[PDB]
Amino acid sequence: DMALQHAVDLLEKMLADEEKKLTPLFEPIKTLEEIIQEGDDVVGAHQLVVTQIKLRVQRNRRLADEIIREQLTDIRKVFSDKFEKLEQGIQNSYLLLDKLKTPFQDMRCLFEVANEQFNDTPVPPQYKEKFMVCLKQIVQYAVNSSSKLEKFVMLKIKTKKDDIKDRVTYTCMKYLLMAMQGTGGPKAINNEEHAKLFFKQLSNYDDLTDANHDGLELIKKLDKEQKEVAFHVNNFTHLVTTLGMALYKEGHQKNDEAMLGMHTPITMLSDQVRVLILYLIDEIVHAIHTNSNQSNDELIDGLKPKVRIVINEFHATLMMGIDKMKFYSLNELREIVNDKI
Amino acid sequence: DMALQHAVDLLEKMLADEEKKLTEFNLGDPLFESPIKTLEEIIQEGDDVVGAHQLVVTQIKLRVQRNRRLADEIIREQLTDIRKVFSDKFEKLEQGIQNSYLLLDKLKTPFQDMRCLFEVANEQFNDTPVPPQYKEKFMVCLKQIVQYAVNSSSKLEKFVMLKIKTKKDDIKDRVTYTCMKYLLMAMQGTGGPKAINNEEHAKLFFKQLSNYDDLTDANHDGLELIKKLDKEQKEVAFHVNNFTHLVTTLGMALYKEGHQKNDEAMLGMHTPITMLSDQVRVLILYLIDEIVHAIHTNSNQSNDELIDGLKPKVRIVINEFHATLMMGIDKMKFYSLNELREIVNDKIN
Repeated sequence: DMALQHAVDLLEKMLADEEKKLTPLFEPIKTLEEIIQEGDDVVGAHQLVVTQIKLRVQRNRRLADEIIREQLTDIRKVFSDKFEKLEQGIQNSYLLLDKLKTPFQDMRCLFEVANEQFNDTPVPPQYKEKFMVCLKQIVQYAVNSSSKLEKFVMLKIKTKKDDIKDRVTYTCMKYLLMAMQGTGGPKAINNEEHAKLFFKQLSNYDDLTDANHDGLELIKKLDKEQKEVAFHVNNFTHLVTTLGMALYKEGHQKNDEAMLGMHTPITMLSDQVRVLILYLIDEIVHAIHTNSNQSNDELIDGLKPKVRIVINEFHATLMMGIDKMKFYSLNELREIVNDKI
Repeated sequence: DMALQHAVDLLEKMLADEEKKLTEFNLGDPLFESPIKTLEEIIQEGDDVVGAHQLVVTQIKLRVQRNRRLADEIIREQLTDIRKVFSDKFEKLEQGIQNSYLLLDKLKTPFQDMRCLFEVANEQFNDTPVPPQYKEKFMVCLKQIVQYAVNSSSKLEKFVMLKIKTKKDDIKDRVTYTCMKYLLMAMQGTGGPKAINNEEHAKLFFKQLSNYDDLTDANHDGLELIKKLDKEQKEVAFHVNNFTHLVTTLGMALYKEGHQKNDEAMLGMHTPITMLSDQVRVLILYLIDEIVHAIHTNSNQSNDELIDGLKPKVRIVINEFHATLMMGIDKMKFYSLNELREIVNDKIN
């Protein structure tokens, strides 16, 4: 199914986890100046402001909720899009990697390399036919002897497919977390604590006129807190979209990061293929002249061990997977085959 | 001085290593290098077949040597293209790191000498409602207990200043690395294989000159090889630009990766800093609350007795802030006043 599914799940879970963390039987907020005028008498003014305070803390709490809810949804949309986009890149890299393996599928690139190399190898026309016959069969052998290599390539391909799924899910989850800790806000609220503190010592005033002065001041800050809301949500709508842009960029290139990681094995092997051909043609041409005695079938059966040694050496070289490209010269291959027979 | 200097070093180093791989005798080489004619001109001069054979045989033997020389020279234009692209992209990334250094330093200034405790205290004092008879006692105990809390917090301040330097270093390492990763890519992409097609062909042609029954046949092959040596050579400028593209593509890909390992460290900073500056605020509110509770629970105790009473609690709170802060950058939470109260009563047993 979906490659990044683990991330889409965690996204839906963590949004679920936050959404429930969020929270009229009988018979109204008043502006500050509406509070003062109805407040003719100190006791009336006082009863008025104690409820207005207690009311505004309730509004301020529910409004805190209404911004988290809009944050939780903004996050779903931003993180889903980048999730969906990162998904296509992965799916696409899957195809690109597979497209990369086909030359070495049944090692058929050998026939093509052999083909192109034959035409440009000069051999005197009298001997050209023996040459063709021996080359076909020895290349054909090399094909059949080359599964150790082919499977190497397919696995280095499967590994890179997976290395992408893992690494992108990881960066997916990471930017999710980042976005998630930044949701909602702090636990201890200033005003709610000023309010709590007001009410804790409301009986220690002596002059109710003083309490009324404080309660009004607390009300003004409960109002300043509330219109300061539009500031707080867009400061976040921003933060989430940059985390979104940052999610994509890291993910979209952890992706291309495995594809650029594929270059040296493929190109190093495909050169090793070419050099093998150049070796065989050389050893075949050499054999036609250093020995007029042998039948061609004897030649072919004779190279078979030499072919196995190089292939087995190519496979050995790749398992080291030296981060630096190693290239073979015709003669390096020629001295490496002479020693291990 | 320069932040990415190690990368600028390695670039300066790797270009020289390749230039010297051209200066040094590449094994099977001429001890001495000691006049070239096109295919249509070579056959024309032939007149005599035996003369004609000596000419094309000498021409291939020469052209392969020209190709060796053209090979060394394409690397040289590539080496400069790499210096041009990468030294430039390096300095742009450097300009980028230096800007984030500034951003990160501006972030430390609130917690410098923990001056933010005084600022929050200022603003929280101004907004705490207190009955006027207690307003001076409150003020007095608040003034001193905040001043104590500042003095007791070098524990946080040095740490905070540390995590910030770490981010400065983290940025340098991650970008230095990204510079080096892309350096190698361009560095491996130079030149080509050890085994050259035409070069190996000439060798095979020459290895078989003694078996060419008819020299019109030897000449026909030798001429074909001449063609291949010329095809390789006419495609030379085409493949050097095939690199100039490849390298400028590597340049943009270098910039983008570096610039975002950078932007990423700055976003790794955004919330944690706000969470500490939050702990600062809560600590203030906690003290204010504790002072107010204390003012009403005991009328006998002096101001100094009250303040001295709070001193241990402030230490407990800061030390709890610091403990959490060492836990890790993303494990930072938000504190509530009551959480602080249970973190303090339990730890007096």
